[PDB]
Amino acid sequence: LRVPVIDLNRVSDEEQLLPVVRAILLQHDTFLLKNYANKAVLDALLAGLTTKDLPDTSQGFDANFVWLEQYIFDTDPQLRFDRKCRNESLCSIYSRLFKLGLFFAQLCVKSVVSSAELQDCISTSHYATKLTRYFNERDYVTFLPTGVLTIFPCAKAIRYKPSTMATTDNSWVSIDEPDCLLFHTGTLLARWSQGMHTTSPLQIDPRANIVSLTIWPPLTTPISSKGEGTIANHLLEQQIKAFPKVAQQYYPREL
Amino acid sequence: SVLAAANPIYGRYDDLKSPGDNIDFQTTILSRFDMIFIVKDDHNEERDISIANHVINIHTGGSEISIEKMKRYITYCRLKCAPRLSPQAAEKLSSNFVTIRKQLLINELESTERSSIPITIRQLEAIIRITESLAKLELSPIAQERHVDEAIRLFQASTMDAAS
Amino acid sequence: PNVSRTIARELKSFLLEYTDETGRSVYGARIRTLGEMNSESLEVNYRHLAESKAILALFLAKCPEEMLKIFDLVAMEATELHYPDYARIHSEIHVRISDFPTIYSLRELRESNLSSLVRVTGVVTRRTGVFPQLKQDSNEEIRISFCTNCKSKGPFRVNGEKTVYRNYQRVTLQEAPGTVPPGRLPRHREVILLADLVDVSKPGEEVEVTGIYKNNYDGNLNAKNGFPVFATIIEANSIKRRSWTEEEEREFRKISRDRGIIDKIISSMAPSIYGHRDIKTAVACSLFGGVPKNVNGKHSIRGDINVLLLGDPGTAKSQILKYVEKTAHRAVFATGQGASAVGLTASVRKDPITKEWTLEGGALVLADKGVCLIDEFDKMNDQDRTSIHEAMEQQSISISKAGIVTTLQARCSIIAAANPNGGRYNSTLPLAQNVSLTEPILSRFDILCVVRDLVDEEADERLATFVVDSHVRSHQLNARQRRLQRQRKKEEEISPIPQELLMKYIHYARTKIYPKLHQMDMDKVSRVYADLRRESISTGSFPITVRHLESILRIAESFAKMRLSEFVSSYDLDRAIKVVVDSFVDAQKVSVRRQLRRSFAIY
Ligand SMILES: Nc1ncnc2c1ncn2[C@@H]1O[C@H](COP(=O)(O)OP(=O)(O)OP(O)(O)=S)[C@@H](O)[C@H]1O
Repeated sequence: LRVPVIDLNRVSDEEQLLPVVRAILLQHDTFLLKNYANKAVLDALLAGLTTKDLPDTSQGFDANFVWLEQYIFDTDPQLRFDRKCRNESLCSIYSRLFKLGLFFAQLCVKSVVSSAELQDCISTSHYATKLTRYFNERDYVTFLPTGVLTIFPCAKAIRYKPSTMATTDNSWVSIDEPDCLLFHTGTLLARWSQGMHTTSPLQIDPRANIVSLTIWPPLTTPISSKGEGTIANHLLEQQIKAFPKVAQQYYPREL
Repeated sequence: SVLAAANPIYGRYDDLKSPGDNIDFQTTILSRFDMIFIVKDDHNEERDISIANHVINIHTGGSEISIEKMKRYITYCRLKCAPRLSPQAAEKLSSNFVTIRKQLLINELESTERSSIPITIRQLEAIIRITESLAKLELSPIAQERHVDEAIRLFQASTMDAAS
Repeated sequence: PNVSRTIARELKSFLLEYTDETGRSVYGARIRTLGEMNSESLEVNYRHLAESKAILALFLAKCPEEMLKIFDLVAMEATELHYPDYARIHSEIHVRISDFPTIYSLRELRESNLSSLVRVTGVVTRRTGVFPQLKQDSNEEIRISFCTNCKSKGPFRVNGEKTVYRNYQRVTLQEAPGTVPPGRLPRHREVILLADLVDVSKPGEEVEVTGIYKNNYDGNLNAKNGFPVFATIIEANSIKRRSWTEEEEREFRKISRDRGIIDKIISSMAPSIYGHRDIKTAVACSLFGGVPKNVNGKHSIRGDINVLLLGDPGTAKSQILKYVEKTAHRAVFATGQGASAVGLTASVRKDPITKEWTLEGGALVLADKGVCLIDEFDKMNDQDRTSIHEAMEQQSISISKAGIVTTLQARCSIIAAANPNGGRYNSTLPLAQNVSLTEPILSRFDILCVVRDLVDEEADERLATFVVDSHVRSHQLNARQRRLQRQRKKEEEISPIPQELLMKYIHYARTKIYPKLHQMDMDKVSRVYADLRRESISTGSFPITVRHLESILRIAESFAKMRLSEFVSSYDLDRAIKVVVDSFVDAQKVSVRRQLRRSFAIY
């Protein structure tokens, strides 16, 4: 039940919780935020409901069942990336939680080898975010935060697989968070922070509509010598086309 | 005093038969017993419609002279006290019982469906002693009329309801 | 294994410095969880250790208890070098292991297995309280050579105190009922509970123990001097209170997604019965069970049906419940002849031989999370009747008795085969008057299977043809192929689903699906309930209470499980209302014919 939580009106200055968030992710690595300014427009996430008319082709909402409308939001200004969904309150929450996520990165990613390249997602604004909506047996595979950092609202949003991570007991770790925003670091920042991170399986929840503001580093992002030739973008794009059914267009079928 | 309560049998069978009948009915056990009651909490009509929402309730969901201070006033009345009842309200209770018996001796010509007009003679002294306690609430060595008359009205409502 | 100092070193290479999948030491987490929780008990994830060093895992066969005793002391010094405070906090720490592939059932244990590690299933039949066990007679009390002043014949008396006491709870574990083949008494094995595991288990509940299998003696000699009572005792080391193939559930869904399942199941619910679809329907309904729902607000209401079968001689009711005993998962068949109320519910006794308090799970307790099948009600004493009424209302068995206090939970449903007073159904006379069972226990049940035998020139001819064909069909590797497949051809002569499919089906259902409702019809079904209430006040006396309503949804959810919907459907709720209303109809007097129209507004 114990998850580190902080007051943000005391740290709205961005000068109070710079190194302790790193010192606490060193062991816990799954953070919980509370009471930001977005406590009302956050509630209004029932705008983008019934589009269901645009084919996927690796952009926009995958209509995969009436059950799932997964807005794989291909970032807006990138080369061969241009997508905008209605997402009215969803995009307002995007801007808010995006400023908050830059806040969180610039207070945590600052602790590591280089604190410019990942947040280099402010140069080109390379956020291909994850607007999943399970709107009206087994469901999506245990979901690691595909990117490297993501803050996102949540109701249950947590499980745990048989594996060696935080809470290594390998039993499903499911908790309830009434009015709490879950932050989770993703895959490659562990490698960037030299192995201090974890993962958390996801499933369908009372908040079956996961808005996920993946910081989603830029396209040509040169990963360390192990990933100088394997950038994070194409790796996690193959990942994006791995877990769901990939049949709309040919290249993901081939992948 | 005593406290006797449990989940009544047949659900709300207490509504059909006497206010008693939480346990066996035999009139012999009831003999030494003095007063029977029913409690009203804020769920009565949940038996017609709200029961639906009720199971949905399962699915989708001091400001007073302190406790020790009441115990303190009580120990200080166990110490010394003489707040006895008042003769005028006493005769008022005697009236609002005997004149009831006289109106009903007159209405015997109507042949009331009340089974057998009982001697309300231990319940009457019960009311007398409760007005005595409501006077103890006010220290008056001859009972003030406020508490005594309130208790009189409420216990005649109770006794009348029982008779009904 | 004397030089095992180096071996303890090599196994303590895995002690802290093992991690996997981005660090996060398996025990680096455990050590701090102990430093913060103080539970004096280490977990050992056997999956990962099995990957670590095969020799260490295999060392659980030759001297497994010696192995573990060497291991846990160094685990203690490990968490102490990590937390120099921890050694003083507790007195001593013993480890626990995660899981084994060895699933030796209680019916299978051999001398080769003893003193080794074993993981067994079963049910806690009954348990005891804490023992201050004894454990120059250190713990002999049968071996006294010349330590007596009058040692020739004048007896010297030793005390039974000042001696070391181990937390010691002897729990009887028996084979799971139903799985026990008919005739054989289920085995008993005394498992031992200790410091951390004491009182962690109750009776009536499934358990899985992982302890070693010692051949240890008990000082309760009771037979001869130099001869303690030797019991093959399981020493517990981890307790778990708690699969099938993918395409199995896939084709399973492929079937269950049809439209005929809700009636194919019925027509396959009973292997050799003619007619009685209505009673087979109620059987299936109370077999599948419904989603229970605890209510801290007013009172926990169980979602478990309770069918009373008011039978009549000739009608195959006992055969139905015998089928149920076979098919269901937790059947406890018990007849009203050997009732002995102490037996049905749980009870607590003192054993005369050992002078020890035990409390033994009753039939209701032994059946928890299942079906308790009783018959010949009217042939049992009224006190059994009272105890069972109590149990049904609270769906559990509290107990506060001499030296003990707890509350066993007895969710398990009840099927009951009855027999009307004297002979058969007299007439259309009311069901209550027709049976010597009390109105409270009658209302405790929800469904009342009213069966009746009636002479007919034709229906009995067809039924007879059926029964005769039944007695006809009753009676190497390729012979076994030709035999299994011919048994399956007979399984298809009763055309719907074969049996094994259906028992896997009921297991799947009672495991995974937990359907619910929508707001839409619940107030219109309360409307239909009010209409029933007016048709019942037109009937004079009637038990139409909240139970009679809640039964409807409790049946509809079972129907949803049948359909695997996770949410009620229209047709299923109509089936439920039909079953309940006409089950009521049968109970009533001549009015029944009028009733056929009176409360007909539903249909
Ligand atoms: N449809 C049927 N098909 C085949 N046999 C049937 C059928 N209906 C009844 N039977 C017969 O019923 C027998 C079992 O009936 P039971 O349920 O045991 O009656 P019963 O309840 O034992 O009678 P009691 O309890 O003494 S009043 C079977 O052995 C069959 O011979």
